[PDB]
Amino acid sequence: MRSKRFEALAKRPVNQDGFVKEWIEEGFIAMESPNDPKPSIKIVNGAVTELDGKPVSDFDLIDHFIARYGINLNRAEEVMAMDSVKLANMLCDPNVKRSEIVPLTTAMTPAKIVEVVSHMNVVEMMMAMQKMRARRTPSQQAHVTNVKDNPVQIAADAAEGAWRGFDEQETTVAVARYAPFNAIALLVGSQVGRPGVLTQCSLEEATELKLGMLGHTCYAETISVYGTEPVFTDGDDTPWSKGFLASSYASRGLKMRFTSGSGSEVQMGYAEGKSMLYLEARCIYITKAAGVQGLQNGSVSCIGVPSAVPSGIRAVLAENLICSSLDLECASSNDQTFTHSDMRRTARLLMQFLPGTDFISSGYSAVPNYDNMFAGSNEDAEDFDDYNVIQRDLKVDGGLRPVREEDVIAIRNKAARALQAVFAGMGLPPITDEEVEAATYAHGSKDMPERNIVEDIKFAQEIINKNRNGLEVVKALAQGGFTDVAQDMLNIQKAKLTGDYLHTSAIIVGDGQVLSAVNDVNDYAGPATGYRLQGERWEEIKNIPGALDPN
Amino acid sequence: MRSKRFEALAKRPVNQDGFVKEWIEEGFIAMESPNDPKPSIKIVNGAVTELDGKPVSDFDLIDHFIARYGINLNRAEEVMAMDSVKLANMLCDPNVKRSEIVPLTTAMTPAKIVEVVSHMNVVEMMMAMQKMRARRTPSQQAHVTNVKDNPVQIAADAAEGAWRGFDEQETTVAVARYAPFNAIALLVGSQVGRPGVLTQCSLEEATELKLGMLGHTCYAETISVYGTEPVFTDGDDTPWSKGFLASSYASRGLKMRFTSGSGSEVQMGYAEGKSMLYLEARCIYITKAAGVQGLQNGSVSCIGVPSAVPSGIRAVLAENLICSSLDLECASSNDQTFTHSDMRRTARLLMQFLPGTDFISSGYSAVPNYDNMFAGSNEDAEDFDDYNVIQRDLKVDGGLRPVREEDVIAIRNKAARALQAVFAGMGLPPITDEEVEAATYAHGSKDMPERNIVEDIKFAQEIINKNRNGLEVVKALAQGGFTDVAQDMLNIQKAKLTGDYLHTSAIIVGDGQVLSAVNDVNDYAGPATGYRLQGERWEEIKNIPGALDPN
Amino acid sequence: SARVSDYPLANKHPEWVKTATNKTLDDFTLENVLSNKVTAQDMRITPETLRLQASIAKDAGRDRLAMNFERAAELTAVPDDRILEIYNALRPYRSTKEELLAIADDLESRYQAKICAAFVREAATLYVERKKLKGDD
Amino acid sequence: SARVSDYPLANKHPEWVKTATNKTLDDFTLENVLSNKVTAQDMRITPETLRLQASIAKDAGRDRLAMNFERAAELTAVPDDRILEIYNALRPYRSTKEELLAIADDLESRYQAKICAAFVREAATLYVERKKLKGDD
Amino acid sequence: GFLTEVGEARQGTQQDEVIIAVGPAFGLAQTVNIVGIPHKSILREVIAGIEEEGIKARVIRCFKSSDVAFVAVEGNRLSGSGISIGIQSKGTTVIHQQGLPPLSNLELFPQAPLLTLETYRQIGKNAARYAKRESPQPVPTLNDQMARPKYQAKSAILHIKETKYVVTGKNPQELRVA
Amino acid sequence: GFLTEVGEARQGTQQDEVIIAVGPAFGLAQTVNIVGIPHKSILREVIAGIEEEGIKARVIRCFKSSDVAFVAVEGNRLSGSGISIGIQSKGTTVIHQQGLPPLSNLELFPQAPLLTLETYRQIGKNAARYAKRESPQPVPTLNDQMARPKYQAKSAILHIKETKYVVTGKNPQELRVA
Ligand code: COY
Ligand code: COY
Ligand SMILES: [K+]
Ligand SMILES: [K+]
Ligand SMILES: [K+]
Ligand SMILES: [K+]
Repeated sequence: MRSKRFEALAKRPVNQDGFVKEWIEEGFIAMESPNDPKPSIKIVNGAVTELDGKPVSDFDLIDHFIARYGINLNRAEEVMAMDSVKLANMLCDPNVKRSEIVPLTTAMTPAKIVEVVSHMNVVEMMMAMQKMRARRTPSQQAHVTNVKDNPVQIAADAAEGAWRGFDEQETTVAVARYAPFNAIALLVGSQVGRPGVLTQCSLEEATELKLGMLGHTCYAETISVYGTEPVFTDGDDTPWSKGFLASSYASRGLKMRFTSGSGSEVQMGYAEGKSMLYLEARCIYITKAAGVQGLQNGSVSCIGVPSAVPSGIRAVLAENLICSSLDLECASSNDQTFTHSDMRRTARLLMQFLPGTDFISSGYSAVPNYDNMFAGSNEDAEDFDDYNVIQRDLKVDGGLRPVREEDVIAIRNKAARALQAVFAGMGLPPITDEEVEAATYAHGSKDMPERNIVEDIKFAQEIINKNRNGLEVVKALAQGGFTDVAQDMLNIQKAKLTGDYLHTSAIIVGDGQVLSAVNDVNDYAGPATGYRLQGERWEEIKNIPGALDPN
Repeated sequence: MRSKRFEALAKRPVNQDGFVKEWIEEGFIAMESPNDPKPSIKIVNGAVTELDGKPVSDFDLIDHFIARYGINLNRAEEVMAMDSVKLANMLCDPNVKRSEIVPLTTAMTPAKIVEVVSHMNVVEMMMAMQKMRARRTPSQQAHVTNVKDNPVQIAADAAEGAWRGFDEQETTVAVARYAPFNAIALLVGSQVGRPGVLTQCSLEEATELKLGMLGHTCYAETISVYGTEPVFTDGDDTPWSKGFLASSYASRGLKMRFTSGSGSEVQMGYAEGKSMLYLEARCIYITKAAGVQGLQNGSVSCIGVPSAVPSGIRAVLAENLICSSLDLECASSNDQTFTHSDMRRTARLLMQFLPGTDFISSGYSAVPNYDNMFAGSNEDAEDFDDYNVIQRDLKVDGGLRPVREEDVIAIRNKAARALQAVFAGMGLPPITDEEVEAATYAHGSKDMPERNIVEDIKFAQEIINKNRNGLEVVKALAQGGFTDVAQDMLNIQKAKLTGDYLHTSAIIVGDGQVLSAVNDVNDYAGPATGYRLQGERWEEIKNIPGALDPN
Repeated sequence: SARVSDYPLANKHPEWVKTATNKTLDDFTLENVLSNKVTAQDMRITPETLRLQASIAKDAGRDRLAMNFERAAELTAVPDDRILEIYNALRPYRSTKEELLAIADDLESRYQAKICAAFVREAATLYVERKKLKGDD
Repeated sequence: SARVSDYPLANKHPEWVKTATNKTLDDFTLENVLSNKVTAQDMRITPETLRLQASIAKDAGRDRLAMNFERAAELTAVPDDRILEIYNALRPYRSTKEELLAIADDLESRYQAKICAAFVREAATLYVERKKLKGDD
Repeated sequence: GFLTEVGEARQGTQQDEVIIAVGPAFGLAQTVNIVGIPHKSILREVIAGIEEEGIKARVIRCFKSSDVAFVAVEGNRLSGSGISIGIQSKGTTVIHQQGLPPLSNLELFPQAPLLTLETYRQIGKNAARYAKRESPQPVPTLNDQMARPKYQAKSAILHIKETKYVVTGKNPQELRVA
Repeated sequence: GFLTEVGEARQGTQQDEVIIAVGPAFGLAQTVNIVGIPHKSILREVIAGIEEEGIKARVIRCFKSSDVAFVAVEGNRLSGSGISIGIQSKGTTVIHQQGLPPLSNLELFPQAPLLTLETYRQIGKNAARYAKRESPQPVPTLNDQMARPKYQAKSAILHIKETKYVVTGKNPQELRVA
């Protein structure tokens, strides 16, 4: 006879999630594996001869890249000699300045900094993260996608997402040939919601760079790196191809970050017996070594791998902390589904949301998850009211705000009408008034008329093959009754000429003002210091729907 | 035309919650109110003449009680003259020991310590709570009720909850005259699940004390105090009657704590224009002044009041931190419903769960919420798997563990059998073997055969009328062949004889070993120090159901 | 006097918890309970034990907790029904001043509950000022 | 030499930033876009701007970021299709050693991209050792 | 309106009358309960419950505290039967009796939003049964884990407002009919 | 046991076939996909979809990588029509084309639990239609936000196990299908 108690438990959504006993020999362990190497470095005439156990004779491309470019060799011996527990204590001590720590962490080996953060619990790690975060002001990034690659819908969702507070928005494709339309729709809709929002369109590496070269994106993020050589190779790159790519983006004046995330190497079959966190630290140093300003990490798309094993969500916070601690912008995931349980996904999100990171999520879904083309985010559009309530409950600035239905409708409408004018002006397949209205009031692609994807893809294709660039979009808006929006598009294009937003954590706020770690220096020193939710921003967050005036 | 996005949002459970705009003049504001008094104190010849602006000539009963007994007068001027921002910094600094802080915080006036903690965000509060918590080891407390007052079910549920790890368990009544049955049921079943588990039966004050005199409980907690004199009065007590009651329990060898929690004075109509947090601080100092070891707080039953207003859930963590900073045990609520949203209730719980408190919840419901007679808890029986999964995810010890259906079934069975023997020996309305198999396999009272309220209630009321005591329970245990249980029962009373478990944070673990703040000294000093989840306890936590072994 | 080093009493000094009855912890057996060698009062904590615990509390830096335990040691002398009587008498609007003072004299003279008598006398004058006596409602 | 006090360039020294073809930031107006007085070919960051940014990064304590900027400055002289060819050349198993060394010679002799040439010769040497050249899969 | 104070309420005589003690804003500043059931209807079913049990139903407005227990206690002092029913404007209700401490009672209805007119009549009925010293079986227990989430803050505001009409030391007023 | 290796596959010479390229444990150490569909049945349907369109199906097993894009690239290199279908043991499938970068494709099926035997045949059909230079509409999108939650850990484990059979530098084997 069964226990009715256990029968009710068996039905809970959390018991649909994938869980696994650790598999240490295959690296299916989130962190603190007995196979992880003891921190060590040896340097002879300015060149590393041993790194975290391995002699230089056995270095792979990743060891070479990190030993040569990823570590401050001038202080590496000194820092290796320091006590990892004291260093971990320094990270969460409110009276040890960020600027006092970064010289030490950037001289650590990958195994050393992992050893340091592994002495910490998540409360200590959050205490540390609010201080080590490079930008003083936390931010947020969203996905804007739909399962039809409907460009009218993407512009409308993008406008709403910018209005709600996202400072970066990211699209991708259900059907890859649609990409140039998605990109343009995202950029237009984003400038309508809030001039300054940065946009990316995540694709195969060469294809994405070319799109950027044509002017239809503001930055790139999914520039993937991996923590074992065989896995990196199946990722069709090396540290050197990926560092060249990084510099290629910058040579076009485009902001970019790498992406990594615990569990990729397990997922792709070669962990070389190491824990996920240790291999992710190699990814973080590859990023540093390449001279890339920032990193999207926190397992990201492989979140079902660390989440399956013990301490996987703690490991995810730890990798974020290592990223910030090594003085890189951290776009801290919270962008991918790993659970059927609302309780569980909330706990995973709060690790980053409570302290604040450069991007609390690197892909909150600003569409219902059925439309999310990265196969689901940890939050979606239906969670927006919950997110705002928790901001209010805890006095935490999560980057977003309550908004009025009538403002959202006006802004979605304007975005669709601007994009309609773009398609007409560029001679692309028409956007009808009926499609403008549906995009205005839509929740997702289920509310949208179907399009002729044959015509769209043919013209999307020709944007690429005929090298139709970003100024074509500016002219069509200007010529089509959308001069304001045209000006805003031109302005975000101009941002590519100064190099200013190429710096660590840069976003663009207010009237085209760059906001980065260079001019928005995090200055945390404990209670009542550093970034604090207050004043008008607090009033804004307080103002949720349903809050009746008691009198 | 309606936005379908907003239509979807409007349907979300969180929008069924009660939200209110602050109402400063009626004290409908959680904390940081412009009406709260400026910290101050004046002392003359060892007595307080001024407290937080108010002259002694104007003191109400609460001011007198706190001024005369609630404050460390030896360092009060010293601490008053320290910067509140520095003191907050000291609170979360891992390198300022708890033992260096307690002399200072216990010397602070209520307004002073409120001022100190209000400088903090929730990450800082959690960082501080893990240090200030009096017991090194975190624990957990459950509600064991049902809407029928069915005793065999209470015994079963009690046994399961003890087995899952609760070290304290609490029952109460759907119909008040049932109380002695509930109490005995809870005690017996609790001792069956794990000998040493402490039990209480929550009633009106004179009634509860008498049940304790008769030996049918091991401690009391819902000994209420309030933060304004008119409210205290409607609560039918003064600080002196509650102080007398506190010592009365101790004179009978019974552990006890008071109960308070933000929002009670608003809820009861007289906030005297002050913030919930400031009035709660007065409650905490009333507790301190009375010589009471510990406190149930964190809004507790009034949680719909601070949760309706901004920063209410932060205020709840802040009132728990004040409690622990005052060197009191903190049973930190997480025991009462305030939201229809799983995301939201999870955020509210993690504030205490992540750092750990003396009792992370002061009433996790160990039955489904339909059966919860405190009108619902923030967690219930259907959340147990989620709770265990999150422990594993974050490497956080939340005091509970995954269990085997076979074990629970056995354990619920011996407890139903034991209570059955007891009613026999006692000549109480019979518990059929039918009833025993049903409570064995029940999820809740919906799975239990209806009983004769009339006969039960008759015999329940007679246990108190005729002063039938614990020995009767003990003999009946022995008589029906439950010597073990009867011994275990004996052993609780033994603890009562020694006084050891009267101390701050005491629970009883293993082979009748007291574990309190006196011999389980919290020694946190940053990463790698203080309580750390590890060894066999971590192994236990890793072992959730459904973890598939990969090979 | 008892110190933190003396705690837990049960573990370090169980023979210090011999009942006033003079019989140890070990005497509290099922068998003894059965044979009525030990009975309901037998498990009544003593003032002696509470004064022990009061000293440990003090040693532990908890002076108010110690004070509570001292009141408690006194209150072990007061019968259960009398305890309830005095508790109720302290509730709002139950008593006159004179009735409270009578309770305190009683505590002092019949039970030598000195501290508790001072506590009640304290309540009596402040209930006058803050109008919590009989008829003040 | 630019320092973080010089950042942001657009605010502190817009003049320093004058493009591909002597256009200034303020030359990029809607009117000039529309009359084609300015076109995509004018809208290109310069090696000078990127080297200024490299100096600011170094001043910010970010030397590898600076080195990235230094490589980018060199690459501004390499046309879009050649950029893509060289990126693809560096991907595993695409190139022979001699083909990488020739890209390196070409970077240096045609574009004066000496850092990037050095970067590519370093990859060739290590691509031999780690076997990521054409034919090694 | 519907309620008329007809002087200070005088002590009861017959042990077969039930007093309905009403908070100091019932039917005045507040006319409906937390979920919209009107005060007259509620008084209507309560009275109808008692009367149909063949007991007198007397109604007074309470002043010295807005707390439902204490206003019920105020009534049990004067009820010839010693049984009283305390009711707040928001709707919370209690059946009291002389000899019980204020925070004890015969039956409590501590979640006003779950009450219905049918529940109010049962309460009157039961009060009457108690007044005849009949020992009725108790009104079936109403409970909803989301009642506080939905209504506790509103309950608070309503209580705050009713509480502004408390007059310390002022004796209950007798009230006349519809 | 339904797949026999019959020698190093050679380059196709005419645009009249689609190569199906399977990972190195397909039909061997693993015999069903992530949701239990038999490899035998998968191969049957993809082959039928191809043949249905009047094109030859030719099967090879790949060794140099277990990644499905590289598996498919090994196949497009050898396909007379330049078109190939990559299939991992766990079920992940890609339609690839000679000329495209490894991580670009014509159509991708990146959530293997969602594939049915009906999908696999449609995939074969489309592959054939590409071969013949038509422009088939793509197989409709399958997506489910809970696919990774339910299956990504298992997918990693199956991939780890197949990957053990990778052999650097070993050229694909032509397969006889029982
Ligand atoms: C998990 C995932 C991965 C991860 C696992 C890949 C692997 N090979 O093991 C990850 C992050 C490493 C990854 C990389 C890439 C690389 C390809 C690398 C490779 N060799 O496969 C990639 C080229 C990006 C790049 N910058 O290079 C790539 C892309 C473009 C895509 C898209 C393919 C478009 C197309 N070709 O039609 C895609 C549809 C997203 C999109 N909308 O564009 C998606 C399949 C995109 C998927 C979105 C979607 N709509 O499905 C998504 C999010 C979910 C898939 C899933 O979990 N299915 C459930 C699972 C049970 O089923 P399954 O059949 O076993 O799933 C397998 C396939 O999906 C396969 N697979 C995954 N990607 C992919 C791409 C190609 C071309 C092929 C042939 C097969 C591919 O891997 C899984 C596991 O074996 C997914 N990926 Co990848 C998404 C990239 C996101 C940004 C980078 N990023 C994010 N997290 C991290 C990290 N921790 N480290 C490093 N980088 C990252 N991906 N991905 N990916
Ligand atoms: C919120 C609540 C309160 C709080 C508000 C009371 C108020 N007067 O405003 C609170 C915590 C202060 C409180 C106190 C008490 C005191 C009485 C004080 C008083 N004057 O009312 C109390 C005597 C305990 C004590 N140790 O003294 C008392 C008890 C015993 C009970 C029980 C009554 C049994 C009975 N008599 O038949 C009870 C059924 C719980 C139980 N199962 O035992 C419950 C009604 C118990 C309720 C459980 C349940 N089964 O319903 C519960 C948990 C939810 C009710 C609710 O939210 N309904 C929704 C709301 C919208 O509907 P409503 O009709 O407006 O609800 C009102 C009534 O419930 C009323 N009311 C509440 N309790 C109560 C008791 C009596 C005798 C009467 C006449 C009316 C009472 O207040 C609310 C709001 O106005 C509740 N309470 Co009180 C719960 C005590 C729990 C532990 C102490 N505690 C917990 N939190 C805190 C805190 N932050 N500070 C200090 N102490 C505490 N309670 N309560 N309470
Ligand atoms: K990784
Ligand atoms: K992203
Ligand atoms: K309070
Ligand atoms: K409790």
